[PDB]
Amino acid sequence: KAPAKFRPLDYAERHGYIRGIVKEIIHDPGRGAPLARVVFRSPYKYKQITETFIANEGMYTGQFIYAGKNAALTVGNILPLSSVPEGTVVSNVEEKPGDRGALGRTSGNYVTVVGHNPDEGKTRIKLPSGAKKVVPSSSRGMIGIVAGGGRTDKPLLKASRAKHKF
Amino acid sequence: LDKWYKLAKEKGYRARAAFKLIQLNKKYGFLEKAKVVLDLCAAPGSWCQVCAETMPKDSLIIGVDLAPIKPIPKVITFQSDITTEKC
Amino acid sequence: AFCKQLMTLALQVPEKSSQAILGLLQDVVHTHGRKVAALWNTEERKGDGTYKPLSETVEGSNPFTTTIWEGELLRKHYCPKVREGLKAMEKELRSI
Amino acid sequence: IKNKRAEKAARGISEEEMFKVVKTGKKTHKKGWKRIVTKPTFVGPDFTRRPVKYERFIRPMGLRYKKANVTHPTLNVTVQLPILSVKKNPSNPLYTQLGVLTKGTIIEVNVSDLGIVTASGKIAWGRYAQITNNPENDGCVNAVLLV
Amino acid sequence: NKAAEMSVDDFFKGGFEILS
Amino acid sequence: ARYTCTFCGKNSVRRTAVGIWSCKSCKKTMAGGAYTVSTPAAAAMRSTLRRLREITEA
Amino acid sequence: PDLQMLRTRITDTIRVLEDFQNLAEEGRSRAEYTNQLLKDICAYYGYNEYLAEKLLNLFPPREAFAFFEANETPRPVVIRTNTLRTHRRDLAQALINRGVTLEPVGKWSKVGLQVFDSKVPLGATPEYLAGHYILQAASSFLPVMALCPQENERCLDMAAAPGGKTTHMAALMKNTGVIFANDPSKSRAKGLIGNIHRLGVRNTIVCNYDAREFPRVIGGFDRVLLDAPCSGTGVICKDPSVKTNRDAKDFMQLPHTQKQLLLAAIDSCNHASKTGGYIVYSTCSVCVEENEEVVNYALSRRPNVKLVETGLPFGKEGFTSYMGKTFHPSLKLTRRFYPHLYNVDGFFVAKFKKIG
Amino acid sequence: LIEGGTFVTKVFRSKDYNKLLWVCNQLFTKVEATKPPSSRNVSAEIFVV
Amino acid sequence: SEKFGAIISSFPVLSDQHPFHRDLMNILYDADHFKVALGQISTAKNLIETISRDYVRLLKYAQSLYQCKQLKRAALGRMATLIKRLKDPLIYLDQVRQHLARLPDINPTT
RNA sequence: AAGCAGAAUUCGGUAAGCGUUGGAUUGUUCACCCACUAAUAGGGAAAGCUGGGGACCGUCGUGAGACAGGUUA
RNA sequence: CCUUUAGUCCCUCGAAAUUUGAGGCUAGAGGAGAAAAGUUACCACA
RNA sequence: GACCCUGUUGAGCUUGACUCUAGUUUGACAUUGUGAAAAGACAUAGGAGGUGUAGAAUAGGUGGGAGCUUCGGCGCCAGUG
Ligand SMILES: [Zn+2]
Repeated sequence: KAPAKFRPLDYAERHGYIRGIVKEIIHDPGRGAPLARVVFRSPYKYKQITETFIANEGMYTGQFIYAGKNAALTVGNILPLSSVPEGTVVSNVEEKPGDRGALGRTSGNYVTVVGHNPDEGKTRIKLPSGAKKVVPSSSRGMIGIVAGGGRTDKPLLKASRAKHKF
Repeated sequence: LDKWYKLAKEKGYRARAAFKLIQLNKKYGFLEKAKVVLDLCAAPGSWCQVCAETMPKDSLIIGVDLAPIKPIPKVITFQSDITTEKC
Repeated sequence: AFCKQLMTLALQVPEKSSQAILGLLQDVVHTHGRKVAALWNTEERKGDGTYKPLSETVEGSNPFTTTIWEGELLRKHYCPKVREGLKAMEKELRSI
Repeated sequence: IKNKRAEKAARGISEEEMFKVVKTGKKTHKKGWKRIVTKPTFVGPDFTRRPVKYERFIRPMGLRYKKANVTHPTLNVTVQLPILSVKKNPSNPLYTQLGVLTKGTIIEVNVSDLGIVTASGKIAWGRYAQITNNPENDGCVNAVLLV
Repeated sequence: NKAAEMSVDDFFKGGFEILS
Repeated sequence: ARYTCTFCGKNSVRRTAVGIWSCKSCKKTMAGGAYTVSTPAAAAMRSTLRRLREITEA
Repeated sequence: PDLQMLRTRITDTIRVLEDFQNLAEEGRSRAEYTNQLLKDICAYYGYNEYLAEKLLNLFPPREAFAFFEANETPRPVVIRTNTLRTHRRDLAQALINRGVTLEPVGKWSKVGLQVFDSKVPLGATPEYLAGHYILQAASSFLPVMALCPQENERCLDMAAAPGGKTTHMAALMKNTGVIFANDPSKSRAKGLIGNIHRLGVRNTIVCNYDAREFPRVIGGFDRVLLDAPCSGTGVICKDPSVKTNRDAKDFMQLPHTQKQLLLAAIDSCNHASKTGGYIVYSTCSVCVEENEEVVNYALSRRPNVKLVETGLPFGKEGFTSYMGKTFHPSLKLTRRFYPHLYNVDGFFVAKFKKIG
Repeated sequence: LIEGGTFVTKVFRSKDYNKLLWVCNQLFTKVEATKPPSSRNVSAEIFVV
Repeated sequence: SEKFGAIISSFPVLSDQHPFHRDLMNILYDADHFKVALGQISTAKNLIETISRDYVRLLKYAQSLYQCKQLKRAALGRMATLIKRLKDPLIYLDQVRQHLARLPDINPTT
């Protein structure tokens, strides 16, 4: 269908909030994560933007989602890592502001922030593989669990780390 | 100017290379029931046109060429090259 | 016209006469085939008139507008040779 | 008018080849058989069968026109409007039947884009227009609406 | 084939198929 | 299996895709897991999300 | 103005009307919400006010937008196989061999075929010139399925200018009986005669009469078919002149002529018929002043006819009540068709049985 | 290409013509050059299947 | 066609440039206006080609010197009119070319 | 004369003194690629070799052609 | 006998209700005679 | 070669009066009976009914109607029509 990409960098999203409506969700071969067909409103032109997100677990069709810095902290909205507070589950996060989402797109992963750094704004994010990363606060991220489930069959054991384990 | 040059104009093909595939198909029916054909070079698209009119229904024909090709119905056209692993 | 009339003939004749006609139409179906195939296929029936059984001429009757229904009586004919003979004709038809 | 068209969009064989096919059967060729109409013409339908009266007048593809620059006298503007039919060529009744477009020829054009309101309140869809140029010398058709 | 084989006069004697 | 619907309020939900559910009464589609509409883990974090939202607002 | 701006307002106005109870403004009523929906629909889709409000009253909001979207998009080309010459499987196969993409038009007709595209002109193909198919419209199939004519009857087709329907009755009659094909226009009658001869029909009489003179002329028909001339509100895609050239004056003369035509069809038929005394009235319009108002008039001034089950598989029930107009309850048997629901032209079928 | 597929190529006749033919020999089962009549007789082109 | 093609091909294609040069040109020359200007040149080049094709067909059916001369004048006169419409785009491109010729050479990766 | 820095050019003026090539034409097309060179400008005398690519009657018929029938520059 | 033109809003018929359509009236225009006749910037032959 | 005309032919257009009537054809009526089994429309006496959209909601329709009340629910009024 189309790659799952965020909105382009613009003044309206980085300083306000934009309303958008989703119409349906489509499954595509090659992955289990269900794409979400969304229609937005152009602040400058009387035209609708055809872009595709990834449907998180729990959302439906027909939200007036808010896209911006001061959007509602609910499932289905996106928000810069600066605004969202500690311990919150985030999905499809951006390594840098402008890559339109890079980390955590497979069916069920999530990222929880474990600390914000105000001065020289940086946000710390934990990877599904158990890694620790620091990303700029200006990056965006989808809130919630990406749909797909099936997280009861993940074997996490290593020959070497077991020897490392106390 | 040639006999096949004139007769191709009246038949509506893009070049006389279309007939080369036509007589080849007559000798060897590879363009028969089999479904998938890959045309690695169709600059005018004549071979794609010939395929588009003799394959079984619901077949797949894909043609690539460095030069742009005017769209032919029931034919997939590529602007990419051939000597590149992107292609 | 003769094929339809001959199945009607086969219905009401002695066992050997019925067998002989049945064998004859087996050759007729085999040699011609598609010329008489539409008689045994209801979808290929012509719809440009009605069948006239008692026509004064061969072409006067409209024989491609009817269907050979007599197989449903000859399949239960008392003579095993006739029943095998009928099955012979359909086997040729199915192989057309 | 252009903007209205822009949003709306966002929402057989030739006579000459037919003559070649026919003359193939009739191998003996009579001198002067083909009459190529060297005047600009309008036909319309892609494929049609002509009466034996006119099955000898061949009109080349290159001389065919489908639109014209039509000027509205009252609303001082001109718009490219498609040609619907040729009504009268005041030089030869044969030319009218053949659709020959000469100077002073009355044609019927589709004026739906302009939006002319009639006395009954309807929107006009077809009006007469007189060709005011020489399409044979100037490679186009110019007309003035008869309104 | 079959038509010729059944067309010969010695097919229609009258022999009953119980007294073979 | 057949699951309950939040909007229509009746047992009229079926699986359509790997992670897509649909109810044909109100024509509403659910975005959930491979076999369950709502994962127990998904419920826990949403509860945690609600709790921290109350804490932030308080 | 800005046409894409109008589309946004159209969509915005519709959702407001759907959820006006909770989503509204300070003091503006839904009366001027609908009125705003009137202007921007008129300006965007090129309708005049009289027809647009007429169409908006017919449908509710979100279905109405689907109707206006359907009217701009063309309809698929469908062909009708001539049963007098062949059946569908060969004609599909014969055209497939020539490069025509075909599927059955649906499960409701054993005779119609749907065409996507072709590499040859569809109206010049050799089996076309042989009389094996005719280009028709899917809505034109319906009236003859309601009025199924059997062999050895007399039929009256009161408007057969194209000729698709008259040929269909001949095919169902197997070229037996008599068909009175009638057109009030000599120019259009020549095409009907050509269609009849091309398709191999031998049991027809082409007469050039006004359809209101027929009981005087002959009378006594077993089955009478009536496609009344109408506004053309269901054929808007082919004829865009309907969008702006239909006012209150037109919608007053048209039902009057249609009412006069229907009474003529009733008197033309034979109640004491050995096979049937059926009358089918059809229209390519969606307006209620031309459908279920003419039908009510016939039932109220001829108490010797009764509406019967139409017999078509798909369709929507007719309207029993409207803007203060109460109809006979039997009108629920009449059927309607819409482009957005079924990909066929706006149409209306009614079927009568004569009993005296 | 699937086992049993057919591969056809236009090959100019030269001293590399035989070296390319050896490739289809070790990679396919049946080989042949055709030169259909439409190809100009003056031309050195040939079609190998 | 040759002169139009030279103008289109000589100017840099902003997509293929290094990101630093792509952004610097956008600020300097209003990349949106740059694409609009080149499109009109491309549009005018195609239109002139279709005019030439149309009048060559007409000339092949012409019947006298006067008719041939009028068609040639019409073909040339229409080509002249299209170029006159290119007045504003051509002024813009000349200014950009002079500015580009004087730009310093910055190696993005050094 | 031109943002013409240099180099390379572009547009225009006087100028016919002096030159204006070797191959392909073996795949496709609006027939035109490979180079070498300072450059590979266009025409008139309008011309010959070489490859490519008839017209009258007569008879029998005409919804239409046929003739090893006759004559001839 | 139908169709057009202008008129009194003069009569009848049908329709819808807060108006129409078709007839009717006044006087202009179209339609020796089943033998054939007239006519065409058209076609074929002479 | 093209242009104008004539004769024959083909394609096409127009005319080919009016009044009765043969033929042909549509509708209604008459001979012309008796029974029986069904169907329709007329006769009463009953019973049950009204869902296009919006309206909370299944609005036959027409008239009064701002107050009625198994005394707590309704009305009006505001909507929507
Ligand atoms: Zn539901």
